[PDB]
Amino acid sequence: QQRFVYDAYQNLVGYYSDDGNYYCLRACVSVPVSVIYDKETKTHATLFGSVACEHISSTMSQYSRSTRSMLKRRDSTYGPLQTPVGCVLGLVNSSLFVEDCKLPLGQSLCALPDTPVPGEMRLASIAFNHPIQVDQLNSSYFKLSIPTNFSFGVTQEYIQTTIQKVTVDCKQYVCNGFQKCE
Amino acid sequence: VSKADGIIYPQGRTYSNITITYQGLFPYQGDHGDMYVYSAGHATGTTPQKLFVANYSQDVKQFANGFVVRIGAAANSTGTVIISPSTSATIRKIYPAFMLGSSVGNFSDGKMGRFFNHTLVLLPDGCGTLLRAFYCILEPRSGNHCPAGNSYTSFATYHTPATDCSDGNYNRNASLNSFKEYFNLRNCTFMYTYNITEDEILEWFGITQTAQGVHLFSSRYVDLYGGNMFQFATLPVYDTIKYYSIIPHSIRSIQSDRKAWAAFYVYKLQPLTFLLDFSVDGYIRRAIDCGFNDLSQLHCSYESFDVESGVYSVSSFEAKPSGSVVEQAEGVECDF
Amino acid sequence: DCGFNDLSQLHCSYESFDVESGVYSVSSFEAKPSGSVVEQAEGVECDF
Amino acid sequence: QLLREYGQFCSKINQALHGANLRQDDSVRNLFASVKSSQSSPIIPGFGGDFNLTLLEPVSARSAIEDLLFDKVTIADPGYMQGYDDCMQQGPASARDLICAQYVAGYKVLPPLMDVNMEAAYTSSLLGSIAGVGWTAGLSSFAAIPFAQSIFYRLNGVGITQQVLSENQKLIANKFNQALGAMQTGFTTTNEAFQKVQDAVNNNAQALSKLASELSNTFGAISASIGDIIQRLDPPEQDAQIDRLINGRLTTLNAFVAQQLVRSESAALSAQLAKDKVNECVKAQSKRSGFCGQGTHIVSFVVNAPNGLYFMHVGYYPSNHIEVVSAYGLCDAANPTNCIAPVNGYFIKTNNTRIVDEWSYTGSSFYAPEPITSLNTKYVAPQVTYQNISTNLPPPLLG
Amino acid sequence: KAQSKRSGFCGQGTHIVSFVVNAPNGLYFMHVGYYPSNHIEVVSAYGLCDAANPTNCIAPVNGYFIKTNNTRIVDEWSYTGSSFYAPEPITSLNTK
Repeated sequence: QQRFVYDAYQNLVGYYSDDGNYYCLRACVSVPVSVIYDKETKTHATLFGSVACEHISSTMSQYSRSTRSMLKRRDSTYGPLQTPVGCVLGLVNSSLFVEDCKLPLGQSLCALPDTPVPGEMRLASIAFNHPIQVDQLNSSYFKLSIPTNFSFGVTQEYIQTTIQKVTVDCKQYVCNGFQKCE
Repeated sequence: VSKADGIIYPQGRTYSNITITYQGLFPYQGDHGDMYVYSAGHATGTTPQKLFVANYSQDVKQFANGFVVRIGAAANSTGTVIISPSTSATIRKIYPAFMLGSSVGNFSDGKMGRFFNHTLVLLPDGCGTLLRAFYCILEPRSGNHCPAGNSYTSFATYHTPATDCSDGNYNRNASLNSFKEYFNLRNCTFMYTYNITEDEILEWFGITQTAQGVHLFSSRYVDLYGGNMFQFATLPVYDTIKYYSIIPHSIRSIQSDRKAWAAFYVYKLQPLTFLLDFSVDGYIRRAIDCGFNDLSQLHCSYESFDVESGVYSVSSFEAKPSGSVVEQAEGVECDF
Repeated sequence: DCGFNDLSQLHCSYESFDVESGVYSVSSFEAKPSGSVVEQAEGVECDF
Repeated sequence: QLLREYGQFCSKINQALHGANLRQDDSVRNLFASVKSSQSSPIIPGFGGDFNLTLLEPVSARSAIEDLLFDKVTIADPGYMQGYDDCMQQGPASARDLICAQYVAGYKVLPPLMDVNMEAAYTSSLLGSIAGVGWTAGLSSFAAIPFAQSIFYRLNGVGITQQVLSENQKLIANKFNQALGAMQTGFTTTNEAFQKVQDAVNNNAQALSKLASELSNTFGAISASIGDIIQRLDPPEQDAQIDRLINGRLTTLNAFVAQQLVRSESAALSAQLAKDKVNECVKAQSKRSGFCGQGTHIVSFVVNAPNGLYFMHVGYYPSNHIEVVSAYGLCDAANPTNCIAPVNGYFIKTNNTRIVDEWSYTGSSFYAPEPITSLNTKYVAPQVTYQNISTNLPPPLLG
Repeated sequence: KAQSKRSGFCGQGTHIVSFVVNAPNGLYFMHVGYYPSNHIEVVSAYGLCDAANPTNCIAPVNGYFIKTNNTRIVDEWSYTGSSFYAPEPITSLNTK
């Protein structure tokens, strides 16, 4: 009998039509946008949040945002690549493994800028560093891994112990030395 | 925006060796703009048969927040004359003529481009030696090929290089007399004349309307080489200007000798927040438009021309509705 | 009276006749203006 | 246009969140580098031998107990890949899901820097290292030994004698397995550690819920929606109503940023404690009491948790205590200077199947009478407290 | 003040010595650490016992007993320090 159905937060979530078919109501959903930029190579790539790329299009006519224009994506203009973080533009899968990377995309992913005109950045995956593996012998004798060489390294650590001590003349700051304000 | 094309300097104050975000009327980044060309009139060796003009006078464009004009963008370069494609002449700077009207009316023959009693007309004279601004209410004249006259085609302004343009003297009424033939001047209000020096250097002209009055900005007065625009004149126009038109100019040159004329580009001004970099001299060498792209938005956010490498969240795209749905109880039908 | 001296101002601040030993910041002296300089546009008077 | 005059206020909120997220990524990188071991022994089926720690082994990549812990926690997980597509359909909303609400609100949840498989690999490497850490101060040296041998060395350290360990080796393995079996049923509302894991997930959910609730909240306006006020109000009044909504939303974002900064600082300090715990307990047996686990710490195992690291500490608990007469030291009556003191043990009388006043050595951790020998005794200067024996001298005192 | 047995509390590797200098808002600490390299795998024994006397047995102190097949008889046992690989003759000082 009551056509309008509201949630605990008083947002319309359901409606009863004259036709008599109940229709669920969902707010139109925005597409999240993030930009991956490397200052040294001046290379820019766009990651479209968690979208699967069916919704995204190079024109982006369907979705309207305040920003006037998207990144040019000129030259190679490779098609959008689906990744675990989400649909990405300007990234080409390189099948490369890096122990560390300057820019992370998420879950293991890095965007590697091409050396300088510089090419479009290449998607890369972090590789777990593998520790030396020593087998355990079935016999009573036990395998031992022992270094034949040594090196000295210095680890630098800074621990703050103090903060700047500041005393403020509250009367002067508030009134700027004006009698009427005082 | 990187070369700070069409940037109006803040008229309120000057800034030195600082980068700041400023809100002002500014052209869109990457805007091609509207291009208008002036060409020599048709001629037969000794006598020019008729003026050669485009349909700019018929076209009417909204004044909006005002516009910035690129003048003499190409100069001292090989070019082809518009009237004759085969003829090739060195490109020379030309000065644009603008007619601004609060209201627009049809012509006697019903042609567009006619304007109401309140009009502001700016025309260059003496080969661009001087520029004049006057309300000068326009009254149509009845004559062959005239606005109230039969067989009207278009209204134009003309100058003769052989007589009007000379090193010894430049005729300062040649353009004004040509304008008088098309339109009688009645109930004229303020008349302002500004002298212009002669050079082939690129210059920028901007016009905006404010409550105090119409404001005119010229690069030559303060930063001719830079192209930065500083207000040089104030016009006492209090009526809102809603429409503007370009007045075509034809040069009655001898057929044997003709000069190519640089095209002028008009760019609309929109309120925009621009990151502005000020040199020690205080001129704006470079600027950034935050609206054009996500990277520019980041540069404005950190208020720096350099942004460190990283992944930054930016404005999200918003879904656009395909259609509108209305459901309501029936209005009911009257019964016959 | 807090106004007469800096020490009295401290006593009013803590609202106590006794103040503990220490170094306390107090109102700073402000330089008096030596003179007035006026610069105006030559003429350009409004017309009445 | 009203927001444009505010200008930097939105930018400052975005910059503060970006800095906090980068700090969290730095903390994850620093913690895991310390967690990784330079040398490890590869995990094999049956790793452990008589000790059944198969719930720590990875199912061919997470562990079984790690999977159980992640399953029993009520956590709503954002899709990360095609998450927006999943929320496009959604179906009937369940418990105001924050992830579907995030797209409309505009807030977004960033994916964690390390994959579930990546984090599991660090945990698996650490598990291999514990068995082969090396009894003789092998900080830079890895000795690959069976887990059973490592446990016996740790038990010898707690003071249980080696002879008792050999006799009760089957019993020790069975008792250890029962404690590990309890962990599988360990996760419950009663368990404090499980509650802490749930509380951390709840704290993250509350911050997202606050942002969604504030958009619903209306500040000095007819309706929360900017558009709804625009259609029902004239333009001069519209500006005032829009400004009131803008002020409330900006204040909410500023409060949210401050809360996130406080949370990030606490997490960074907590992460440093977790790194110290991994080195102090998981890597090596800890003499300190109660730093890792109650009772005498023997070994520790660490598995990944949704917002942190979950640590399980195996401890030695004494039971059935009995009171026996003991002596500080024993000296020969014939030679007063010659004296012996027990090492990691207490000298005790042996009234069972022996002459009265007979002296035997027992390990401190477990009560087992044993014959006194040079290995369990250290020669010491004579003291008045030390007893003098004229007969039945233990071999060390035999002149 | 003292060498730290705990690993990673002061610095990565095996901490040997630390030097502290003043910093603008705090104290700056530089930690010197021992880093192993060129690791090799060798056969080792938990303990050695005389066949004639089962009771008599020795265990290495801060070291691992290692088989030596280089410039020595087959089945020879040598003592090496845990931190660095050097074959040395077994002696009462290095055995308990």
